[PDB]
Amino acid sequence: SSQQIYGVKYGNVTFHVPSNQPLKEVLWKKQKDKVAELENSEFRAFSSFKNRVYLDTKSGSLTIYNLTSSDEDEYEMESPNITDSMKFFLYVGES
Amino acid sequence: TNALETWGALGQDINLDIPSFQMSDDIDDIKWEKTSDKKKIAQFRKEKETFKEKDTYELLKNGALKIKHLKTDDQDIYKVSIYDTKGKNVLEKIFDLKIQER
Repeated sequence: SSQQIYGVKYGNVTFHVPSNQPLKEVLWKKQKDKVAELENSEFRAFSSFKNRVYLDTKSGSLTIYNLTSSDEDEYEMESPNITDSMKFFLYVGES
Repeated sequence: TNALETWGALGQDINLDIPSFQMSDDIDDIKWEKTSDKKKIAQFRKEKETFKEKDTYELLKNGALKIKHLKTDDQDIYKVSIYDTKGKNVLEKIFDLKIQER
């Protein structure tokens, strides 16, 4: 279910989504709020996560750059070509 | 758990209204999801054309979802997710559509 992802300040992480089919519609969330989404093919990062991330247009995997400790939260992603949600938990490591 | 239990009558239409909601400009993604099956039926994105799975549904100003000629399947747990122009959650509410076979 939920995977614990450990990171490090100023560093960057990558949420690996075990996929196969190129889900061309996905939405990443940092709890109640959105992070990045894919609509009919029109990428869109929100707020702080602007320029700060990269979304794999095939395995719907997400990659955040430059961790800020304020990112240590609960992440979850959704998609129609689904099979019940994926919830990652980021732990912004120390250094 | 705050499932605002709603009562509908078989064959007739129904309106799922969002309480103290007010349509602004900060609004962007109004989403209406049908729990069980888990896939949006309606969605209002800023200015990108209102999406609707079946004409059975209709979006009404102020994110109101309309379910025409209720059916036996139309009985589910409906959720609404409204996001602003910043990817923030403006509000979240759940509806318990219980249709009575009067």
